[PDB]
Amino acid sequence: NNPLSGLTHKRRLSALGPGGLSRERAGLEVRDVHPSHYGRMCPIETPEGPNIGLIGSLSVYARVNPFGFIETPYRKVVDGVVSDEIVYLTADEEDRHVVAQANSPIDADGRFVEPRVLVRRKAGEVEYVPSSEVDYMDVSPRQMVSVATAMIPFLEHDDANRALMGANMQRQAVPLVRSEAPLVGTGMELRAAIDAGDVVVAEESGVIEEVSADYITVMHDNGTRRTYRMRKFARSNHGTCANQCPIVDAGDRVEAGQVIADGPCTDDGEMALGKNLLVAIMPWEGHNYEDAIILSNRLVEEDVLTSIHIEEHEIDARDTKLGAEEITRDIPNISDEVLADLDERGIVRIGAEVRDGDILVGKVTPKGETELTPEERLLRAIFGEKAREVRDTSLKVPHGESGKVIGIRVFSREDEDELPAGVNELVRVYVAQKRKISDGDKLAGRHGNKGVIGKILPVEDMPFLADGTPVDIILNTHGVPRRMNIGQILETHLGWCAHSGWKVDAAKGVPDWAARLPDELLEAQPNAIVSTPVFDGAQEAELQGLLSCTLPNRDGDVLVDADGKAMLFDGRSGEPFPYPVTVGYMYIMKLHHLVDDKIHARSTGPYSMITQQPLGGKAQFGGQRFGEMECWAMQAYGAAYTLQELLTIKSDDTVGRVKVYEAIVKGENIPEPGIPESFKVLLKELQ
Amino acid sequence: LISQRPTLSEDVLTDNRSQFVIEPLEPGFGYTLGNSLRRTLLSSIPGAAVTSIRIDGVLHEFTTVPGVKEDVTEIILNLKSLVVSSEEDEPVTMYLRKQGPGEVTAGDIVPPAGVTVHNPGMHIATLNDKGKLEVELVVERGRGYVPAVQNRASGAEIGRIPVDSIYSPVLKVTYKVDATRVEQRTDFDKLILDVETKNSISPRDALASAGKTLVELFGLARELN
Amino acid sequence: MLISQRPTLSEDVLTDNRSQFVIEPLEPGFGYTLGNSLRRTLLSSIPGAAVTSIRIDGVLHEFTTVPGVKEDVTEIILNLKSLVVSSEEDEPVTMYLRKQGPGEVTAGDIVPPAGVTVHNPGMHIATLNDKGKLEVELVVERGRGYVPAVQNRASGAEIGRIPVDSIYSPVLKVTYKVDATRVEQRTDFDKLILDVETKNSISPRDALASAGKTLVELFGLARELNVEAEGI
Amino acid sequence: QCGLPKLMALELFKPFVMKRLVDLNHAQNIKSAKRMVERQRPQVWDVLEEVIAEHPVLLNRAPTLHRLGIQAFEPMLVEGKAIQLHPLVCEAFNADFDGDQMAVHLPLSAEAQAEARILMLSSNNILSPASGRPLAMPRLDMVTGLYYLTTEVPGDTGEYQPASGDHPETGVYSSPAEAIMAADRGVLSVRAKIKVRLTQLRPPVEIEAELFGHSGWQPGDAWMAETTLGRVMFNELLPLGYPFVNKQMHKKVQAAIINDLAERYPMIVVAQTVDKLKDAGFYWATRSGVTVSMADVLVPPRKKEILDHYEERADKVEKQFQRGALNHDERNEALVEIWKEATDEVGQALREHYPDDNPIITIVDSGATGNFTQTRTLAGMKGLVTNPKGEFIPRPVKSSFREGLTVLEYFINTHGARKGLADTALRTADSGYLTRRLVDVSQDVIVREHDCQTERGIVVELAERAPDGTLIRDPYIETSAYARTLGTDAVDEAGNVIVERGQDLGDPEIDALLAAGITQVKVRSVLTCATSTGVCATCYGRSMATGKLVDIGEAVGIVAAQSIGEPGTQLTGGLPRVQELFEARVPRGKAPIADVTGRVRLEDGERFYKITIVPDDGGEEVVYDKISKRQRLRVFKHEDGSERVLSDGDHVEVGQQLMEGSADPHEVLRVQGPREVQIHLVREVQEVYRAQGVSIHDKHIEVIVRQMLRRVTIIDS
Amino acid sequence: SNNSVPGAPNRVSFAKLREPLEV
Amino acid sequence: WLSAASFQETTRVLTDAAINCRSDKLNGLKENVIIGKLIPAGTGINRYRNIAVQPTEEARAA
Amino acid sequence: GYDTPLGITNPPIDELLDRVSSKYALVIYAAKRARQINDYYNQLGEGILEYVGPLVEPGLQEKPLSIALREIHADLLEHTE
Ligand SMILES: [Zn+2]
Repeated sequence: NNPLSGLTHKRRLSALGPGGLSRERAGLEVRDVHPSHYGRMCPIETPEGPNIGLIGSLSVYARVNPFGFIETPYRKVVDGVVSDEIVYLTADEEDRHVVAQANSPIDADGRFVEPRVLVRRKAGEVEYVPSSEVDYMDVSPRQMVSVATAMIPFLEHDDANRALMGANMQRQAVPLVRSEAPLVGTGMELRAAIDAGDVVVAEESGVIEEVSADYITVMHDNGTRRTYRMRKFARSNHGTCANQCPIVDAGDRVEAGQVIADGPCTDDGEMALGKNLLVAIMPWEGHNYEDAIILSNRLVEEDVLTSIHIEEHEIDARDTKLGAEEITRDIPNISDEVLADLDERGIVRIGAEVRDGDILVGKVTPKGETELTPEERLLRAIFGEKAREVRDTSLKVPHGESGKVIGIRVFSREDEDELPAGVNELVRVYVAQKRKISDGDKLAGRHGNKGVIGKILPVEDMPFLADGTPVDIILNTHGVPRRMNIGQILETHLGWCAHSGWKVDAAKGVPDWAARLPDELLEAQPNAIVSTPVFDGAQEAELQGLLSCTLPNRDGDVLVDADGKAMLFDGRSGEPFPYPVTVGYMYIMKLHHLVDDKIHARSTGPYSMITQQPLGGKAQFGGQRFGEMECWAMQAYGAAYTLQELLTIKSDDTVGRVKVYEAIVKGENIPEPGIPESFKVLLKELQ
Repeated sequence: LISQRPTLSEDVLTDNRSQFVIEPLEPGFGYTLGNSLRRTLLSSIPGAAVTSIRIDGVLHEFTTVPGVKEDVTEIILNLKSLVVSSEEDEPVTMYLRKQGPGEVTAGDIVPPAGVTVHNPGMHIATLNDKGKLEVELVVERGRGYVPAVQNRASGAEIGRIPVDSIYSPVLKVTYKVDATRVEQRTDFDKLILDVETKNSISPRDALASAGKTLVELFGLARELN
Repeated sequence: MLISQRPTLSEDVLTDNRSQFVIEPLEPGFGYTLGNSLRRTLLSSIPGAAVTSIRIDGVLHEFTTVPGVKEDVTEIILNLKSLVVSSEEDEPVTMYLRKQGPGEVTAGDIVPPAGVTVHNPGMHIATLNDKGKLEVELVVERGRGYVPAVQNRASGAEIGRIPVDSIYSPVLKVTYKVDATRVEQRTDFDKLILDVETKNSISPRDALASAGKTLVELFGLARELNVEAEGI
Repeated sequence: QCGLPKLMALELFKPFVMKRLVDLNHAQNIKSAKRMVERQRPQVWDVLEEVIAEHPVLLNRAPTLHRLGIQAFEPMLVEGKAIQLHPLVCEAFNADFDGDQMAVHLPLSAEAQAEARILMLSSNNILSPASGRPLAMPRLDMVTGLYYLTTEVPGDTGEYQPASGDHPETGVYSSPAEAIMAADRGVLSVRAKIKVRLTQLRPPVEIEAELFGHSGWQPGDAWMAETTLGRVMFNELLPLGYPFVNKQMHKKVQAAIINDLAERYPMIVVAQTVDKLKDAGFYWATRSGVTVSMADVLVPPRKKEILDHYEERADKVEKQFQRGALNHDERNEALVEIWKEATDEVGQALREHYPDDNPIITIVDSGATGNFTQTRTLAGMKGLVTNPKGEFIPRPVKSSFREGLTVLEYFINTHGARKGLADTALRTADSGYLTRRLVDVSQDVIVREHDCQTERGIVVELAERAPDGTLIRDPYIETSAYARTLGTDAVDEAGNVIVERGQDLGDPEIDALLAAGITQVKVRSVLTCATSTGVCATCYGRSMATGKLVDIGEAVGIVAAQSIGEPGTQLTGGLPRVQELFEARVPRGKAPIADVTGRVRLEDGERFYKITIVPDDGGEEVVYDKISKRQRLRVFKHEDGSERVLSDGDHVEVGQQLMEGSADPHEVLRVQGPREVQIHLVREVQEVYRAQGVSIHDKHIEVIVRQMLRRVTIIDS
Repeated sequence: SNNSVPGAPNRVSFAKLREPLEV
Repeated sequence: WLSAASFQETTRVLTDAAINCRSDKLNGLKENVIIGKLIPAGTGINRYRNIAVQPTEEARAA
Repeated sequence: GYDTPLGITNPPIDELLDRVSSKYALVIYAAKRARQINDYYNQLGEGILEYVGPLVEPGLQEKPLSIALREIHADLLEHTE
């Protein structure tokens, strides 16, 4: 789906499969967190479905020894003295010592400030212990979390329930057309994007000889040239668009190991899983009811949440019993208008936009004469069309698919390409669609705050600030203090400080809230990028002070208050909102749960040959399953006729479904239900 | 206490930003007037934009042109920033031919009679020695925002690449009112509208278009039943 | 721009002084642009006359109870505030209301000077106790909207005169909502519904027409700047 | 109504659309009409609107726990590709808007359309079929918005002022429209206490009596009210003919109002009224200023001092463990009590430090959503967290989520978080299994008779009697007494009967017996209903969803099974206890019972426990043998002292529980009779469901218990 | 500064704890 | 036996059903659900099912 | 004593339950009458003994279910249980 998803999938630790355990033989003790998983397996990143606890993610600094156990690094503390010597310990090796927490107050020489420090001990015991007892200590505060888990800013303010969902939904992000790096970061974005392997890093130092949208040539210092080719508009495993774009220009000195080009979900070498959106926290006319999300139409007009999606369609021409399937433009009883987008071979042409039902590959299959319906033979007689022994089996666009044809690949046995025995031709057509954000598309943040798009108002209906700039997204207030994910709030504050910038009062010394802050943080320009590492980073005392010294706009007045709120105007009436509202910038991701894929409907269609019931899934054009529990609802209502209708004529009944269609197209009444075919099958099986 | 006919006065801040003070207005009336004007401005102000384009070497958005640094999608995104005004109100065609090396900007476009580009310095593409860019750009004139017209709906053939058109010439509109809440016989609200356009039209022209809109629209209540 | 035609105004008369107007159909989303504007124009910009201040004989420093009548002071003020009156004088006009003997006072027992007109003579004002007498002076002024009480604090003379809320506006209560109608394909066109309840000074029709005229002048102030084209 | 996409409706109504396309001559024949629909010709969008006119559809969201999980709606063609659902039916579907999908089913036959129009329409199913209390009501934003305007604010602008000095009374408006204009200009606040002359709202029955009384208030008559403008705007929605309520609209207040509307006023009025409430609540929730910021998250003022006091105590207990004076198993319990006291002190600091203007407190106080425990974890402290073992960790998470947890604190919190997520799937699995068992055991229980005419019933404890006198309402009235029907006339001390036999116990008809002094009623029950197979409607009672007598033919058994199985997701006793009860198992408690009434003979020791009973009439001594690990239940002795620990000499009755636990339901039958064991099972299950905040009427439990005693064994052929 | 090793954009870290070992 | 074979212990029920040669009277919700008949509940009982509707003698002259 | 029923809620569900014994009987009444009306609409041009037409004045393109429900509300039909 995105580079982070691939990195995480490569760092998986699965307890399932041969040699491990069966899912039915797994109690609640194999799945829960073990105290030896510290710094080795993440206690956060794990699916919440039936594979919870059975699949973990390797910790960041963790590694594997040639025996098979997972080692984690620690700084060796001799006698209360922090040393730069680092040693990797296994699980049982860690228990033979006691290790101090990473966030320990340490002297510049290395001595612990407090005699008693928080120390972990065998059997998962946390307690205060003397400074002369600490043998080792953690490398980084984020030593326990995974790569995706370490990408959640202000993670220490989110409960594990929603943090798990944030980490798992970051993997579900969709690569947008253009990507923006988040204002509020953690530092992990860069290394995540680089180690994921979807960017283009320079192997050797040199200068850029020739840069194009197709390739980048690097002239090394010794004299050799290395050319990196860009992967442009390639279909991923899940239909997402993997598109790389050059970053450097002509004649740029680039060092070794530097990102010269970045691919999907990447901006200047950092994970760009979403966009920075102006968010206001307030209920708005009920359109944001319990996590429903209102969006500004700007995001539609400016392709902010627009993504490219590529689908692969495929069809083959084989050898049949009465001849051979041939791919041809000549299709029986089809106008020259439907075949207008086809070339002389019967293949859709490159660049032609195709809706659902359009022909992509025209294939005809010879059908025997002894296979004809009596009505069909009469109809062939009353139209005088002889020599139509072939029937239409062309490749058509499925329901819900629409886009531009971007590529065609043809393999022919005659062309010397090797096909499976019995095939004479094979055609793959790639169709690309440009999906804007729509009503119902599932958005989410990094703190497990998911929601579908409930309404996309016009840009003038949006609650706009004092200088007319309308907000981009309206998040409901009610769905905030329940989930215990205050990070999205804190981010929203820091985000705004990143959008405007700040200037700390240098006169009369450095204030008492910014004494711990680095000197680089005292001054910030608009649209500045910041890092909040997990279990470290910004404290509330510093964020509260940053809110007080926010940079003014171009007109010179400050929009938000020191409380982090600003006065909004109701764009529908004009009256200002009676109270200030928390307004900031939040990083919102477009998850791969779009209504363009999740919508489905069926009048009639294919039925499973054995049970004579409609197919399943959207891909097979099937219907919804009125399960066992739903019939109980029908019976509790007392709606007998509705239930009988669902069970026979609408589904199973062999002749009831046809006469129902006839009764509808004739205007007649619905006929009487018959006997289900599945019951006949049950009797014939009991026999 | 009795009426005085309101007055509209214009102040200019830049060549594409103007404030408009309306006073005197009844107490509580300025906010709604400012909002109605802002809503008509941000939505229904006539302007020209590019409907579709046509690059010689490409047949769709998802490809690259030899020699240029940006793919066709990035070039279309750059062209979305173009501001242009048309006098014809009918489909007309701009042309652009440029041979690398060098940067193709908006000034490299040759507009026909009636239409003209209002920011000739906008970056469009970067071309090296092997780069050649030849683009046609169909400009029409509407209002608001229209999505890219489908090829099945139009008569355009395969080579044409439709683009989303943003016809609105205004950029940012706001307002603030001053309320005279001194307890006395005379209370009035002063409205201050703030309009910023995109060099396609001047702010007072957009305000006049919105004013004609709202005059004609509110004329529906004056007619009796 | 482009043509936007077929927006019509229809009226359904609930009572003789209350009507619902429908502007239908409007483009998305002009129903909200001209909804609150029309409501506030009705409620705050229609010329009408109302009582500004009163003065009751026998009430000087108390303002608690009026001897000889069942109603106290504020209860008299209330039903005097709802007295409908149209004045063509454009200036403050003093009327006197006096009645003696047991019985009931009405707004028809008032004597209106030339130019003003009381439209509800049957409105109850007070009940006169046995051997009861009531003298009261009303001031009527022209204005628009609703001016608060104690805004006429300086107009009242220092002699048992009390200022009151002046309901100048002829309309009493206006609400509005926006629904969805559709001609052609898209089903998001605006339909504006206005519910206006007014006094018997003017019908809702003329109130809406006056609001329309005033708004046309207001936005013609901006129309006069350039006279640029725009789709009708 | 419901909003379904146009592209969905075109395929769902495809044959009807083809029919109308060939009728209006947009297509020549049906063959080309199908191609027209498949190609989506522009005429189909005009035809489809005519097609779906008043043709109901069925919306469903899995899991379908109860019958309201599938509801009928009137489709409205909306653009986009998402289904638009009404905000009030979200409670019935248990559907949040975080990626949920719903299924749409189209009834074809006329009978199916009628069943959807009358039986399954969402407007005809406002009440829960399990409890009778409404479900389509203000829930989150709506109740907060209604709570906003119905708040009386003292220092609010435009408030009433008594006449003092030269100025008269300030803040008295002649009309609510005048108050609206005053709030429009900026003088009056919608939440300020003022006096208004109302003319279209019935005054409360308290004051309507003193004003009129002889005749009901008439639309047009005026009266004074000391309320806020917002409260008048709220009462304008009930509307006319309903007594004015000057209360603050909490969720409980609104729920009581809607219940009273469902009892008295008809169904269509209830639906339209709750729609009005939805719209107004949304409007005023937009303008209630409800917002969450870091500033609104106020931290306790004495955080450090409280935590330092309890850290001192914890260090003293740790030093009492250093000298070995405390067992290791006792040190953890002592520290647990220490930190449980500390968390209470922190939460109490939060309550008084937080103002009532703070939105975090407003949201929770409205009752819309969230607990104060969540706010305490938000601002105060998380507290003792649980490891995957089960017991609390001897060290709590002192930091709050506003302050920021440390590395080890987060790591220890995950111990409980992950297992709480893990056991949920297994608990829901066992819950659904029990639900389907209850479904199959009572699937054929139908109302087939109007009245079985049996005067048998059961005695219900209406109200407990206080020791000083007067009356005390019983907690079991809602689940065991309401919605019942009488089988015996209620007789007070006077000869007059208050309520006739066979009258549905309404809300005022319970106060009629409450104010009459009688505290016990004999009601018709589905247990005593004597019929061949199904049960009669008169013994069943009032249908909770319909609000009236159950119609003949309603599958009450499936309704009862779903009513029990839906809250099964919220259990710990617990769910295995409910399974022990419904499966007639020999329980874990295995509590003894008194087979014969008489005199207790407690021969207790330390090696074991033995108790004999001397029969009060004839017989011989009955001896038992029990382990000393149990303890005797404080039996309500004949002394009228309920806390009488069973010592020798007490006078216990037949079938009386001896020691604590759970008496074997198999033995209660062979002691007291089939009539009493059913009551035991009913209220024993009701205790498990009441100790969790779930109110299930005893009717549904009795329906299940009736099917367990339908069979007898054969001793002699 | 944060991650000043490959030449990446300068993201400013709110870090009080130094990094003894790189990822 | 058909309502029981679809609940639990399908084989254990079918064996004893074949041995005792039990015949199931198809009068139950689960059974009628399986075979496609109207369930004997609500609008499916014979009281509401077999109902005739006719205009009350009066009719329009047209 | 209520707002005008709009859409599928007309005729009101409260007044319709007065001319009927229960919720389940109204379904059968309305459904069989709707089948009668539909058969009249489909047997008006051909066949004698066509079912009795719509008793009330029907709206343009009104569903037979709605017509039957309206005429049930108008006390123009009988029943036989
Ligand atoms: Zn009975």
